[PDB]
Amino acid sequence: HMSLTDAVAHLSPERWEEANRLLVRKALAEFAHERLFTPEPADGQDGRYVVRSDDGLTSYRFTAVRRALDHWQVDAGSITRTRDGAELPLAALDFFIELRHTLGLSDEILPVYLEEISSTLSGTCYKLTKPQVTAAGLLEGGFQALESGMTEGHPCFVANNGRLGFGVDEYLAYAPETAHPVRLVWLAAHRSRAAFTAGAGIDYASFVRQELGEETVERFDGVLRGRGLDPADYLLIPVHPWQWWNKLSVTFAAEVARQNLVCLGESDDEYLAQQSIRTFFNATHPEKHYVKTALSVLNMGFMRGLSAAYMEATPAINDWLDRLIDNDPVLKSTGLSIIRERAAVGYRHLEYEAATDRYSPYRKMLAALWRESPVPALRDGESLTTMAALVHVDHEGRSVAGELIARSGLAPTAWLRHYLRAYYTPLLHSFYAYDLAFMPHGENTILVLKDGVVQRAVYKDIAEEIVVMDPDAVLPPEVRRVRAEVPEDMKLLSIFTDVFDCFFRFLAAGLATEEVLAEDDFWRTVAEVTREYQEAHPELDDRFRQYDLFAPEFALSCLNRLQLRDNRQMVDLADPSAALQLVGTLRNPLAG
Amino acid sequence: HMSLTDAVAHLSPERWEEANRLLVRKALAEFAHERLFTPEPADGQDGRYVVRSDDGLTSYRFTAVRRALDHWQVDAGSITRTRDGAELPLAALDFFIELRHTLGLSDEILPVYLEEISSTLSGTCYKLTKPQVTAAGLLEGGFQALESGMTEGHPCFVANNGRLGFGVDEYLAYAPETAHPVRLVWLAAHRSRAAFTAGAGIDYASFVRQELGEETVERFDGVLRGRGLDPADYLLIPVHPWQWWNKLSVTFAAEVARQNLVCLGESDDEYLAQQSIRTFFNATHPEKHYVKTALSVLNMGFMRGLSAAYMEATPAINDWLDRLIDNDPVLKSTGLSIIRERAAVGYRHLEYEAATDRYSPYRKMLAALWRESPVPALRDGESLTTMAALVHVDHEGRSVAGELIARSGLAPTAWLRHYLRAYYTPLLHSFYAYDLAFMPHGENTILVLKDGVVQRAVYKDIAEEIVVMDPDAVLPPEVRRVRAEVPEDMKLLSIFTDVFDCFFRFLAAGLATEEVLAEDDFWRTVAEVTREYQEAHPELDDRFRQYDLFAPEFALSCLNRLQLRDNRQMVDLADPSAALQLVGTLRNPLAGL
Ligand SMILES: Nc1ncnc2c1ncn2[C@@H]1O[C@H](COP(=O)(O)OP(=O)(O)OP(=O)(O)O)[C@@H](O)[C@H]1O
Ligand SMILES: Nc1ncnc2c1ncn2[C@@H]1O[C@H](COP(=O)(O)OP(=O)(O)OP(=O)(O)O)[C@@H](O)[C@H]1O
Ligand SMILES: [Mg+2]
Ligand SMILES: [Mg+2]
Ligand SMILES: [Mg+2]
Ligand SMILES: [Mg+2]
Repeated sequence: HMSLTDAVAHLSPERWEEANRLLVRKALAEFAHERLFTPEPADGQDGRYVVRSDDGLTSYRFTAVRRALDHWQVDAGSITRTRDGAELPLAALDFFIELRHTLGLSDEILPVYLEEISSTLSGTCYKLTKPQVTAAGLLEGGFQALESGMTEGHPCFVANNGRLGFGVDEYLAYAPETAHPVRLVWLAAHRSRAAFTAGAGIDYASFVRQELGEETVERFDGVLRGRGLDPADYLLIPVHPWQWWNKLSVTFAAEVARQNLVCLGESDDEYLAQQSIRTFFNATHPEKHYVKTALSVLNMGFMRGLSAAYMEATPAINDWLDRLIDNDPVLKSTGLSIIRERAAVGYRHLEYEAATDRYSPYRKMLAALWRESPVPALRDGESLTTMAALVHVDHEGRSVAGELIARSGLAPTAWLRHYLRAYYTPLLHSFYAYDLAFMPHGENTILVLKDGVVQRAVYKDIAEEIVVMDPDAVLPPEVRRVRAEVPEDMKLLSIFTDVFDCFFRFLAAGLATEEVLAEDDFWRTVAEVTREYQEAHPELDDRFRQYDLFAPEFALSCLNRLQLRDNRQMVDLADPSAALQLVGTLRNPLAG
Repeated sequence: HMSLTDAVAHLSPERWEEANRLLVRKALAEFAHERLFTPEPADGQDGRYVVRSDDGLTSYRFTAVRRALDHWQVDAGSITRTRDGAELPLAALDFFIELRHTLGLSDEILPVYLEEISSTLSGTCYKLTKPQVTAAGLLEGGFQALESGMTEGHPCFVANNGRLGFGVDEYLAYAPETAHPVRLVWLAAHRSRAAFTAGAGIDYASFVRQELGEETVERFDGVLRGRGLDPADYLLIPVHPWQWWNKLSVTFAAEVARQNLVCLGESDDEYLAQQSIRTFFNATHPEKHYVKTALSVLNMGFMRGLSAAYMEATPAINDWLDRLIDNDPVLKSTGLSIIRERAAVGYRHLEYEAATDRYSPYRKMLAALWRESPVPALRDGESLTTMAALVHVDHEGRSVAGELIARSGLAPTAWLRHYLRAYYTPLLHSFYAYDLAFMPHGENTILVLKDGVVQRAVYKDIAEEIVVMDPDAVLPPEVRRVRAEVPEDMKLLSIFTDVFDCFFRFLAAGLATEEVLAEDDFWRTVAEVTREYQEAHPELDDRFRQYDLFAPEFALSCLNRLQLRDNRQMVDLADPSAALQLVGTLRNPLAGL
């Protein structure tokens, strides 16, 4: 009963009530932003709104402050729910069922979507169990206290933390917000099925020696020899323990039995799950590589396995981009860097390949890559934070961005100006000069701080995410795969959607509500940095006109709509712009 | 490394080779029986045949003895696989991929089906790790040594032991063939959502006191009071641990958090999973009830959850059948009994009900029932065995049926006659006198043995399985749902398929290959017992002519074809006859005899 009751102790009536209030608040706000419903001003009161269930008989009433880019800052405490003239408790599950038709939830998707909602609420309950920490307290804790202290997740997606596949015990062991140390499972994979791809400067033997140590390498060698096997025929693959215990040991039982796969045991180092869940920071040795693992759990619109076939191209692309950054003085002056995916390993399951198509999750169950740590490059007085921290608000209403602005002693617009030159200017130059787009959200960006000021930004998650939006661009063989055909009037969405509407809308609204920086000042600083860039590069004036960042309007691209339409595979990934749902337009805050 | 490497130690190259040979043997045999392919005689040798892949380029060659009911006794040692003029190793996964179109495996189902094959093979490797035990050794061990010592599973279905949802550690903890003790998880379920239904003579308070004991009852009471709750508002529901840790604490987290469900902790008694996986025998107190739990894993064509809505009528239906058995002298003279489903509890998840349709697995995640133990009724010198043991063959080639025949000192036909009067005669009478059909396979039947002789049969798995094949039958209200509309020329399949073609085919073939009893003698004995029943009841002659058990032929109803067509829900269950795949006819072994 003790471990049994402890595992569910975070699930209490009061925490569940709070979690539901918060999640329904987010659902009202973001589903309004995407025009799934239009909140109508309420019968008495001004600034109070009502949204009704599908059949009209249930009313959700609330107050909200409206801000730029159609942002609805819904007040959590103001939300009421009424049916038949009686107040009802707030329950996100009932919410989605009552609105199943308005929100476009098919009968096939709704039950699974409700599981993701339930897990997101359970995660909020666990996070409410943790010690309260201020923004300053997080900064004092450091890089991983910030990483595991984030509570919101992706700011747009309501059903963003499902992690479907975790039992509650596995949730407690593996969720990044629990910050429990994890030991990776190491497998020996026969070279008839497994391939190791080394980035520029990497050598397999020395790479493995540096990552594991001579003693552990010798122990693994001895396991293989104890089985009568030649270690030279095998490669090392680290795996998430969930994947081993629940998928590889069962789904790949034939590979284990025939000794195509050999379980070597656990790593000596202790690892911490990052916000992506499936990527691990090495806590014992922060200078060692991240390990990104295949995890066949559902989270935020995709199964989180990792494609064995694509590992073959991954290090080279990083090398290519790394050279591009290094040879461009505009990018060099911004201090931009990437933490490269340096090495990758993939296992090709021949029978499942014969049994499936190219995009199956069965081809994504066993692969791993290693990513450079950002810690070694730190200079004196510098510290690291995930960019998501900028829009994390603590129990007192203080955000990390606000705490940093205060601690720095600079004017808010000046602090913002440094942040924008580190993070946003490189995106402008990549787009205009190279047709290059990232996916630069809060989880894919790390900020280097000194004296409370953003010194420079580090990008990650590269080979899977970058796009060169020119099908006929001249590119080296191993990089030519990132080219894509994106319609002309959608290319600048890489800035409009991914930067403005999916991150800056939240940061500007937060800093305004926090009474640190007014909306007009935020967006004026953004416009100033944009023109500061463009006026410095008249050789691109034509492209500046072709892709006008100062147009009066741009398309509203809805993110939740993607997940509500297809829970398991939000976008094709072979044609990712085909699933986008642009619903009208937003007024560009840069129009002035 | 220690627990990691131990958990997969049963997965070795030699055990995997043996498992793949055995499973491909079964696939050739049963897919031939169901006419998915027709083995072509290989020129030159009398009993050698060849089966080819979809593209014709891979050949599986084997010897087989052909037996009644189109039974193919494929010899495991003879199987070879050749492609492009080269011999290849035997691999069940490759077999199904090579034959995906011949077998009707869609692109959606094939990968999941391969997972079921892989887990079946892994279970065989584990079973190969266990101490070798003879048929006599199993009989010496007793009821649960036999229950967990069964190795085949269902004799028709090739992908019969998937248990999809178990990780390898959960396999080791929960699979019936590992026989590791299990402690059930007890939940308190609020009476606004959970309902307890008792059979006649059952009382909730005394029922729980007898099953748990006053100490545990009060401990659970104190858990509820410690949270400020009134125990009178709650009911107890036992749950499979896998179900709690993987489904109820996550999928029903809203119910746990709001205290509609309260985790009370583990039971004191230790339980053993039975062949059905989700039903548990109480090892600490064998006289106490079985607990059948909801288990949302896929096995042999169905998710194994338990419907909350059906619980309310389950005890009453059992009571009804019990009285029927009790008032009929023909059934009484056979010694037939059922172990009743005596109590049941169901949890109605209102949000998931609103979000799904009546067939959803989401409505089958939280329910339980309690089934009488057969141990108390045992008399002096009597022992118990699953009927599945009769077709279990040990490492020396002796079946448990052969061991019992030898130990009894009876001639094989005389032994068989006692077994048939206990097991088969009640099925004849249920059909002809009541339009009643069971699902009487090896796992749903327990045999009572004395002096190596079958004294009587115990039927289980009742309310969800019985069918009254008469839509206008006069029945008490709470029982009327067991009525069904079955096409006329399919009603007698309840004997032809479920008894003859799905169990006696294997028993007869096995006792013949074992050189205990010739096929003709087996089937002649079955014919004799059939006439022994029918001649004793001339008032039913019309029905005997209407449903002729001596007809020259009857339909071949294919079992694997169902699972190959629909991995997750082999049959509708609102209309179970519509999914059946009849492919030609079989020669009735009783036609001559
Ligand atoms: N604030 C955040 N913004 C964006 N994604 C987030 C955030 N917090 C958590 N995530 C998680 O990160 C994942 C999506 O990000 P993405 O595809 O970029 O990561 P990945 O490829 O899985 O991992 P990595 O970034 O280590 O390569 C989802 O699992 C999502 O829920
Ligand atoms: N020899 C066997 N014959 C039939 N089924 C078997 C056998 N061995 C194991 N089984 C398993 O029993 C299960 C299906 O049987 P059925 O639906 O009759 O039982 P249940 O309702 O799950 O459990 P219970 O019999 O306890 O009520 C499957 O999981 C099947 O694979
Ligand atoms: Mg990422
Ligand atoms: Mg990614
Ligand atoms: Mg059964
Ligand atoms: Mg059943």
